[PDB]
Amino acid sequence: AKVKATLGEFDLRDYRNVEVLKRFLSETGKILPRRRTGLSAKEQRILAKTIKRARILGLLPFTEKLVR
Amino acid sequence: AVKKFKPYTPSRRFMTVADFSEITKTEPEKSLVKPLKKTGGRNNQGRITVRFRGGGHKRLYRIIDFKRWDKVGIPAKVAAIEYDPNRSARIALLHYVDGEKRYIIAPDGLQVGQQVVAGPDAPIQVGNALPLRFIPVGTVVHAVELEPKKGAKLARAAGTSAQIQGREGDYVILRLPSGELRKVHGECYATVGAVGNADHKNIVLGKAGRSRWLGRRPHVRGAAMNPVDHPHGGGEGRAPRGRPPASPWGWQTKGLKTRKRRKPSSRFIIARRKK
Amino acid sequence: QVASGRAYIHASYNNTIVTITDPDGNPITWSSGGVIGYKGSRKGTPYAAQLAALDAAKKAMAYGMQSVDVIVRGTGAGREQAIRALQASGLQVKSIVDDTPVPHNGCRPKKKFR
Amino acid sequence: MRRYEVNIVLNPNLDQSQLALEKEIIQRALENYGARVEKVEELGLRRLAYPIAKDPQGYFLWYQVEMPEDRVNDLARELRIRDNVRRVMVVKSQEPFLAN
Amino acid sequence: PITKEEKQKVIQEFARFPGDTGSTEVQVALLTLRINRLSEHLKVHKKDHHSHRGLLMMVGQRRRLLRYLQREDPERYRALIEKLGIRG
RNA sequence: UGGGAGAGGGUGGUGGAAUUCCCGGAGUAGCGGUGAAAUGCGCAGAUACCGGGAGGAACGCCGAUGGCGAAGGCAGCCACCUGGUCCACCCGUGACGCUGAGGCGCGAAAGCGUGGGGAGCAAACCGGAUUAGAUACCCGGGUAGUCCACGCCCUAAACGAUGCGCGCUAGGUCUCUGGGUCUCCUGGGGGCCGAAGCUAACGCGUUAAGCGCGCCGCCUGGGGAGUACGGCCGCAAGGC
Ligand SMILES: [Mg+2]
Ligand SMILES: [Mg+2]
Ligand SMILES: [Mg+2]
Ligand SMILES: [Mg+2]
Ligand SMILES: [Mg+2]
Ligand SMILES: [Mg+2]
Ligand SMILES: [Mg+2]
Ligand SMILES: [Mg+2]
Ligand SMILES: [Mg+2]
Ligand SMILES: [Mg+2]
Ligand SMILES: [Mg+2]
Ligand SMILES: [Mg+2]
Ligand SMILES: [Mg+2]
Ligand SMILES: [Mg+2]
Ligand SMILES: [Mg+2]
Ligand SMILES: [Mg+2]
Ligand SMILES: [Mg+2]
Ligand SMILES: [Mg+2]
Ligand SMILES: [Mg+2]
Ligand SMILES: [Mg+2]
Ligand SMILES: [Mg+2]
Ligand SMILES: [Mg+2]
Ligand SMILES: [Mg+2]
Ligand SMILES: [Mg+2]
Ligand SMILES: [Mg+2]
Ligand SMILES: [Mg+2]
Ligand SMILES: [Mg+2]
Ligand SMILES: [Mg+2]
Ligand SMILES: [Mg+2]
Ligand SMILES: [Mg+2]
Ligand SMILES: [Mg+2]
Ligand SMILES: [Mg+2]
Ligand SMILES: [Mg+2]
Ligand SMILES: [Mg+2]
Ligand SMILES: [Mg+2]
Ligand SMILES: [Mg+2]
Ligand SMILES: [Mg+2]
Ligand SMILES: [Mg+2]
Ligand SMILES: [Mg+2]
Ligand SMILES: [Mg+2]
Ligand SMILES: [Mg+2]
Ligand SMILES: [Mg+2]
Ligand SMILES: [Mg+2]
Ligand SMILES: [Mg+2]
Ligand SMILES: [Mg+2]
Ligand SMILES: [Mg+2]
Ligand SMILES: [Mg+2]
Ligand SMILES: [Mg+2]
Ligand SMILES: [Mg+2]
Ligand SMILES: [Mg+2]
Ligand SMILES: [Mg+2]
Ligand SMILES: [Mg+2]
Ligand SMILES: [Mg+2]
Ligand SMILES: [Mg+2]
Ligand SMILES: [Mg+2]
Ligand SMILES: [Mg+2]
Ligand SMILES: [Mg+2]
Ligand SMILES: [Mg+2]
Ligand SMILES: [Mg+2]
Ligand SMILES: [Mg+2]
Ligand SMILES: [Mg+2]
Ligand SMILES: [Mg+2]
Ligand SMILES: [Mg+2]
Ligand SMILES: [Mg+2]
Ligand SMILES: [Mg+2]
Ligand SMILES: [Mg+2]
Ligand SMILES: [Mg+2]
Ligand SMILES: [Mg+2]
Ligand SMILES: [Mg+2]
Ligand SMILES: [Mg+2]
Ligand SMILES: [Mg+2]
Ligand SMILES: [Mg+2]
Ligand SMILES: [Mg+2]
Ligand SMILES: [Mg+2]
Ligand SMILES: [Mg+2]
Ligand SMILES: [Mg+2]
Ligand SMILES: [Mg+2]
Ligand SMILES: [Mg+2]
Ligand SMILES: [Mg+2]
Ligand SMILES: [Mg+2]
Ligand SMILES: [Mg+2]
Ligand SMILES: [Mg+2]
Ligand SMILES: [Mg+2]
Ligand SMILES: [Mg+2]
Ligand SMILES: [Mg+2]
Ligand SMILES: [Mg+2]
Ligand SMILES: [Mg+2]
Ligand SMILES: [Mg+2]
Ligand SMILES: [Mg+2]
Ligand SMILES: [Mg+2]
Ligand SMILES: [Mg+2]
Ligand SMILES: [Mg+2]
Repeated sequence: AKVKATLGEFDLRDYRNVEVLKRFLSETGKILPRRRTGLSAKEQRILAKTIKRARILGLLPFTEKLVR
Repeated sequence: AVKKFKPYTPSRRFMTVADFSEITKTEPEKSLVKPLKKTGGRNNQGRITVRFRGGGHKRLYRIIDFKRWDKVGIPAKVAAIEYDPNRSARIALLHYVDGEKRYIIAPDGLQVGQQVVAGPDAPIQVGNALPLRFIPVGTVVHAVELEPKKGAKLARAAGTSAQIQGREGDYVILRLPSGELRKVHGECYATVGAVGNADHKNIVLGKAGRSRWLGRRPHVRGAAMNPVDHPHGGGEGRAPRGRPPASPWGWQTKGLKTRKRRKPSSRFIIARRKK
Repeated sequence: QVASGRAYIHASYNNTIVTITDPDGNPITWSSGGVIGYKGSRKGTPYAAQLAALDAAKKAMAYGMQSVDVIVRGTGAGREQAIRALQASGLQVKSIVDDTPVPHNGCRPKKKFR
Repeated sequence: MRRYEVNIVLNPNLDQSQLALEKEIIQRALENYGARVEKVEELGLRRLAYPIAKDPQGYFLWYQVEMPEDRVNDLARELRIRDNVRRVMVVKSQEPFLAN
Repeated sequence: PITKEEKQKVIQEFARFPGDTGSTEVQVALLTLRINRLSEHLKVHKKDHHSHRGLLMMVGQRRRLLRYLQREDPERYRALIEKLGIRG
């Protein structure tokens, strides 16, 4: 159930697109591994980087509590 | 950057002098000087009341503007930076567009040619003065008044600064140079930046002579005296203290707190100094 | 008296501490491996947590408490059993969340964690 | 000259006048540091993923600009001075990286 | 950094003939350009040792060329280092 | 000329989690710790919980058998300044090359000097355990230091225990990053298994420890000893 499949064209570099980016975050707020995002090495590197910017803008969490 | 000497005398070996690099004008404004009447540490009864003072170089007093709220809104150009024998900071000559000229203590980074201004609407920039309440929390500041309109009392020595830590109603919380945490009324003026000549504390006097030039006469130990003179006086040969170390007047001098307990400002002091 | 509140489970390898609060987060009661009577390493056992969670729940219900939200911190052995005991106590356990503190690589840990 | 994206989160609890004043300080600043605005997008309020200045929301501004390289760190500094400005982030503009 | 235009200007100024790129004078001049820009950089960033290696390499490179150029034609050598103010 | 990737370096900013401390609230009989304990902390209100604040250090997930650098080494994010490097075009120069005694520069940690900073950790040190004893291992404390600037020190299992450059000698497979026409092909890295060959063996094998050429460094039984003496360097420690 790899996240990259559930989306069409998106900008790997768009740090404002909270809606797309929040897909690549686990339920605990963490950045998802390649095995969940289906991204290549090169694309994952861009994803991580723009996720971190979005967190600094306040658009994505750094962490979330885990509900059971 | 303090200036060193080659050891071509026993004293030049250790002596260091300020480099005087920020200084652009070597003569004071004639209309802003008045004679400094030397006291020798004597009061109006003629008595020594602070020991070991006198005999230092002649000095003229430079009138310093410690108000600033005096000329709100009126910008001034920094005309020069000068030496002031009466304080550790350097001083900066201001030419107000008014035509009025005054001195302030020179902040770190102040440039001749630059413009400064005082008031609630002043930009937050080195050399400008504002009431504390309009200065952003976190900015480091100097020449701080303690009570509104009474004049700058705080952080005036070379290299010193206070930092705005927060706000609480009519007051703002400062970290003083000493590390003391204190409320100061928001209407108190301060000047953004730190006091300049930060290298002041690295100067090595080098020889007894240099202290004399400064008006500091030799300090003599209580242990070097006789019992008529001092608690530590007397004893055959050298002697240890033989009692709690004391002042010439008998009060203890290692730890004994001396600030008055029931002082009204205690309500405004949040945390006593560090270190 | 508070009908709803929170249950905090501080569970370490050495002990389990349970403190029931009000909805604002202010403690009404608390209990632990020490309170129900254990000393030493015994306080870190699952049974200890069980007695602790119960005694804390019992005390809490005595103030009218009926529902709680369970907040869990720590990787102790007595963890799950405390959660268990809260459920099987007579309180509603409206929710269960782990809020265990984890640094984003802050302070150097003591020697034993390296 | 290079193209940047100035991101700004403002105090979400200002009135539209103070808000307008802040936007004004910002715009004069942009101009003063020689930044030529090209596009601009004002998204306004947004639920934040976490509190900023102990507040659940933030008021978002966004300017694609073109300005001189050397002045941008200074620009950002000037922008951050006002209390009601709670974040500034100036990024180099990039070509999008597309997946799929 | 150093722009496309500025590089062009140097190249055309030292080019031996209309299209000339990669000749010694052009190489030395391009290196002389980078060298002087880096020198200024290192004056402010005294602690950038890694880029300083870069400087040594460039200096080394220019040195070899100038030995070569001076080997071949002393005339173009003397005129090149003068046109650049290099010896010392 | 046109592009690419990257924790390469330097400078200025800036974000969140966590630890500690301080303030306010709420609450009570323990908490902490270990193999088990005790020291310690706690009714002078600790621990656990909530809100506020201060401050220093390190950057979770991404993260990898990954990337970059000559080596040391480099990891939140932004900007500026700056080095190396790869590719495609095959456009210019015309052997301009390789190595390199001396020299110069860089060089983890610890250490040193001057000044700042100090949350956590922690030599020395103090105490509790353990033990026959325990100047240790474990536990509770704890100062330098760890961090910043500038200046020194110049060492190391500074390792691939493998000098640099070039040419030549089956392939299979995983991977990073370019260019194709995108099946796959071809460059440059990083691994693994292996042709021939090498090797005392273990192993190495187009990232050679194979086959060759060039230049440098180095070894010549163990201890004495990286010691002594001399010299040079260093504030010292001590280095060569
Ligand atoms: Mg100076
Ligand atoms: Mg000298
Ligand atoms: Mg001297
Ligand atoms: Mg001299
Ligand atoms: Mg002499
Ligand atoms: Mg002497
Ligand atoms: Mg001088
Ligand atoms: Mg001066
Ligand atoms: Mg004179
Ligand atoms: Mg007169
Ligand atoms: Mg007169
Ligand atoms: Mg006077
Ligand atoms: Mg007088
Ligand atoms: Mg009189
Ligand atoms: Mg009299
Ligand atoms: Mg008399
Ligand atoms: Mg006296
Ligand atoms: Mg006197
Ligand atoms: Mg002076
Ligand atoms: Mg001085
Ligand atoms: Mg001194
Ligand atoms: Mg004097
Ligand atoms: Mg004295
Ligand atoms: Mg004396
Ligand atoms: Mg005597
Ligand atoms: Mg007498
Ligand atoms: Mg008497
Ligand atoms: Mg007496
Ligand atoms: Mg005596
Ligand atoms: Mg005696
Ligand atoms: Mg005596
Ligand atoms: Mg005696
Ligand atoms: Mg005597
Ligand atoms: Mg004596
Ligand atoms: Mg004597
Ligand atoms: Mg004594
Ligand atoms: Mg005595
Ligand atoms: Mg005595
Ligand atoms: Mg007294
Ligand atoms: Mg007062
Ligand atoms: Mg225990
Ligand atoms: Mg601000
Ligand atoms: Mg974009
Ligand atoms: Mg080069
Ligand atoms: Mg030459
Ligand atoms: Mg190019
Ligand atoms: Mg409290
Ligand atoms: Mg708290
Ligand atoms: Mg990892
Ligand atoms: Mg690797
Ligand atoms: Mg590499
Ligand atoms: Mg050609
Ligand atoms: Mg030809
Ligand atoms: Mg050498
Ligand atoms: Mg070193
Ligand atoms: Mg170190
Ligand atoms: Mg050290
Ligand atoms: Mg020391
Ligand atoms: Mg030190
Ligand atoms: Mg000393
Ligand atoms: Mg120190
Ligand atoms: Mg400390
Ligand atoms: Mg001991
Ligand atoms: Mg014992
Ligand atoms: Mg014994
Ligand atoms: Mg011990
Ligand atoms: Mg210990
Ligand atoms: Mg400790
Ligand atoms: Mg010591
Ligand atoms: Mg020391
Ligand atoms: Mg020492
Ligand atoms: Mg250093
Ligand atoms: Mg060496
Ligand atoms: Mg290794
Ligand atoms: Mg290697
Ligand atoms: Mg070796
Ligand atoms: Mg060699
Ligand atoms: Mg490709
Ligand atoms: Mg490929
Ligand atoms: Mg390969
Ligand atoms: Mg193999
Ligand atoms: Mg074989
Ligand atoms: Mg052989
Ligand atoms: Mg082949
Ligand atoms: Mg192969
Ligand atoms: Mg290789
Ligand atoms: Mg071999
Ligand atoms: Mg031997
Ligand atoms: Mg030796
Ligand atoms: Mg040795
Ligand atoms: Mg010797
Ligand atoms: Mg050696």
